[PDB]
Amino acid sequence: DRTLTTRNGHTTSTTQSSVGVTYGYSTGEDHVSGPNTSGLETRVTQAERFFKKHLFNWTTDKPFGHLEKLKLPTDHKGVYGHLVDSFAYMRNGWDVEVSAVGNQFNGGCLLVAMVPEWKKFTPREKYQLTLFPHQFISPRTNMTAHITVPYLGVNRYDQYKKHKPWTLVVMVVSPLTTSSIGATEIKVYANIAPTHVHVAGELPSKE
Amino acid sequence: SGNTGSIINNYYMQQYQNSMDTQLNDWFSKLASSAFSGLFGALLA
Amino acid sequence: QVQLQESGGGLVQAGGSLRLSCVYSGGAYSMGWYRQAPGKQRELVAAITDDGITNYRDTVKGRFTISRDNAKKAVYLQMNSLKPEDTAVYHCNTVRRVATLSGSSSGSWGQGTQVTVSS
Amino acid sequence: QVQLQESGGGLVQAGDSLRLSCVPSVRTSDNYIMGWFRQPPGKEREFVAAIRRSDGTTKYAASVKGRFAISRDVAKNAAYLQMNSLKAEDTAVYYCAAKYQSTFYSTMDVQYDYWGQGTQVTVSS
Amino acid sequence: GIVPVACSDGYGGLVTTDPKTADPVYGKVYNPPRTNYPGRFTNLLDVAEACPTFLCFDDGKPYVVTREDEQRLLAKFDVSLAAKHMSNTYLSGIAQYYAQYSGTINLHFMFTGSTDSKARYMVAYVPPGVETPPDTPERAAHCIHAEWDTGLNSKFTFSIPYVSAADYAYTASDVAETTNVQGWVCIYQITHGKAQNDTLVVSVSAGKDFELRLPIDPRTQ
Amino acid sequence: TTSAGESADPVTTTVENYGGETQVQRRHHTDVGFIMDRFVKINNTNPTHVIDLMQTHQHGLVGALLRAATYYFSDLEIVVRHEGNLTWVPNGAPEAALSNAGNPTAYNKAPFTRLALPYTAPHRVLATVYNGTSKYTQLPASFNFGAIRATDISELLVRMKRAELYCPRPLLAVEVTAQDRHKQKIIAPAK
Repeated sequence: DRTLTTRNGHTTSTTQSSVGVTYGYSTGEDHVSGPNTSGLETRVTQAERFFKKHLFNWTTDKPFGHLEKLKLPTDHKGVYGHLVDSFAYMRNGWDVEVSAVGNQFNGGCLLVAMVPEWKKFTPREKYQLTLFPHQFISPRTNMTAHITVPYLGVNRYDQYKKHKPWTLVVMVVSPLTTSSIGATEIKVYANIAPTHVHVAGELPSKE
Repeated sequence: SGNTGSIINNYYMQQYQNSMDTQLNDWFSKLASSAFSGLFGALLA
Repeated sequence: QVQLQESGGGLVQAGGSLRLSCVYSGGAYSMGWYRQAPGKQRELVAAITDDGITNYRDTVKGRFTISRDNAKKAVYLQMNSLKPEDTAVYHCNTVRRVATLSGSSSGSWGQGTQVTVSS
Repeated sequence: QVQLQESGGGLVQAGDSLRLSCVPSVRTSDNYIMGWFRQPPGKEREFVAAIRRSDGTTKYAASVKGRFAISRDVAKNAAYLQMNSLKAEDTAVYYCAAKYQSTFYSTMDVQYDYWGQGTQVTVSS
Repeated sequence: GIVPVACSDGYGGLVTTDPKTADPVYGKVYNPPRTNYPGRFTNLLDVAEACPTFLCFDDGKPYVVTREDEQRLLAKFDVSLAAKHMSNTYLSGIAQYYAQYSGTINLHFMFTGSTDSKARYMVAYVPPGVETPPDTPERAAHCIHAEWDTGLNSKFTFSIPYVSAADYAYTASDVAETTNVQGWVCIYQITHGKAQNDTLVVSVSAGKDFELRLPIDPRTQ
Repeated sequence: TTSAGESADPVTTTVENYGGETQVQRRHHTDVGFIMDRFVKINNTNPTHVIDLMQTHQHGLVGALLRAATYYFSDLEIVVRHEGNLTWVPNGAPEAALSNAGNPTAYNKAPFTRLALPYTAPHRVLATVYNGTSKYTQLPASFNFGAIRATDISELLVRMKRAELYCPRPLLAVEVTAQDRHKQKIIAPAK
């Protein structure tokens, strides 16, 4: 029952400890063609696919409130990267999937959220990190979180070298507890894929 | 219509009292109404 | 953009004469001769069009004569009735609008000609 | 209505510094202007320095312009007159005041409402 | 008795742009008839569309001249109604009195060379995101552009798109901050045959969806 | 009720789960358009002030409830108490436009001035936080409602009309130091 397969482009990703998909703030994008781009925007389907990223090592000496962030878009080395440095205005949403593989004989809880317009949180504000689209990773139940978010911002198209609307956040809620038969450490990775990639304003070359 | 309590229409036109929105969806209302209730499993009242 | 060399300069007394030659490699753009007086700004002297019209600065008018050879890809500047003022390094490269005589700060220059008139 | 509590007076000698404070009794949401009046021995009361509550707009007297400094604490609802490099002429009785009714800069030193009993500052030489 | 009212506070004072009228003092006045008077305009942008006016290039000329050089960049100017090239335009003279704008801006290129003189030109829109504009048509061929040569029809109109993040743009560049918020427009000289001193006149008018938004009064008076 | 916690689905149990009865509720006072529609103070005024809503006090009613949203849209009303005339220029205007009477200028009546301003920002929505910059801790300079100017301004009040809030953020309360709860004085009659 808890078997999920996501296919983004020519890339797939299967998980047998699925707990569902979390949609944040919307179940689909709003109008991609607006009056600010004057009819000259195009969609790129070759850029919508998965790419890996390493977040942090979940050790037992990290207490509650340990925050790790990753601003999106990141340093991309593929088609998405040449899109970012080749066009002036871009917009796209995200389809994120975080995995923390230990074994079922561990304990602890992680909070995986997608925060819009990141700003550093005070120690008392971390108690309310569940106001954003989120899921939990508990070795007791699952090894994989999955959130899907639209594009939002004050502008309909963005210059990603100047602004980053979304940020992926992983917070230690309950410290990792291990035993003699449990995994002594857990490594956390992200599998992110842009969604509905539209571009506008082609730039001159550098060569 | 929040915090206005006069029954009579406004003296000025709508074009001058405030700006006009143009077109080209409450998320949390639907997110709360679609909440789970009831129970899970069987019940023995 | 262009690789161009100059020759013909040297030392001469007042009232002498010289013939400066320059050879280029690219296209048929309107060429001209520039000089950098000692301690003064580089200034245009005489410019020639693509197989035709020539134009001269006020001071050097009538004493100099510029000519072009398209086949050999060369330009010549014949200097007569020299004066002690005309001592400088005589560069050559492209020039825009030989009518107004507006030089081109475009790119690299070749330092190959030095003239030293004595008196 | 409002009573003013003054603190920090005393005796010093020339060249030292003093710090006067004044806190009103009620914390109503008005734009009051805390000021300082001084009355020299055998002379009449006169304006020294005022400050607005909203911003830090400060008035001063020609006598004490570079020496004195006035500030306000939004949190504790206080005002402080930092007197520096006192002269032997600075001996007087220093009074605070409120001026709740109007808060414009042009009239910031003419008509105050609540005074509060004055402090004694007697600098020696 | 009589109707009681509340003379509200904050209401009543004169605002110089308020939408209400004054009370008259001189009744029954008839004007001389001006039926069908010629040359009426009810919108500034109608005149700004139908009547284009010249740009101002170096030395204060409405035109760019072909160059006997290796340089193929005729002129380059920011997409800004406050640019140095648009300082003498009617579009700019109107746009100085508004806060924001949006829409198309048309450029017109009229060739005034002789019949025995040919040329080929190119104009590119370089949106923001590079630090310096390109100076070669080979490198500016990757933007939005158009090419055209000379012939019987001596005019050419190119339409600058409104492409940005916000729905509106300021009609005034803020401060000595560099790298204009909108792009640049670069005119190139692809090639020319026997065109040594022939010129190309440039002018600008408003587009089909151009718009100015918030009236202001910004000049020192 | 028992459910899968890590899935993050909302769960609302009732008192009916053990014989109770959910009562009828009225939530007119926690309406977004209702609660944001009250005049609140701006305690840093200048001879020239740029109307930025992030200058309201961070712990006031409207100030804090505005910091608890990522994006927002609103018209505005202002109550200014000034000397001389009061000029208003819209969003994007030069700073030198504030010295001319072609712009909205209010000749001062006795108590104060109460106006209604539209929304003039070039963006569809304004934001309280921005992750990045806007030139080539600090929000973009286009996040304002215009500017006012007088010879001196004594107080400024603002009011949000037709307010819309998006994407909520944390909203905190005063912290309890060592008590069992935060105790304070509550109004009660004399004697």
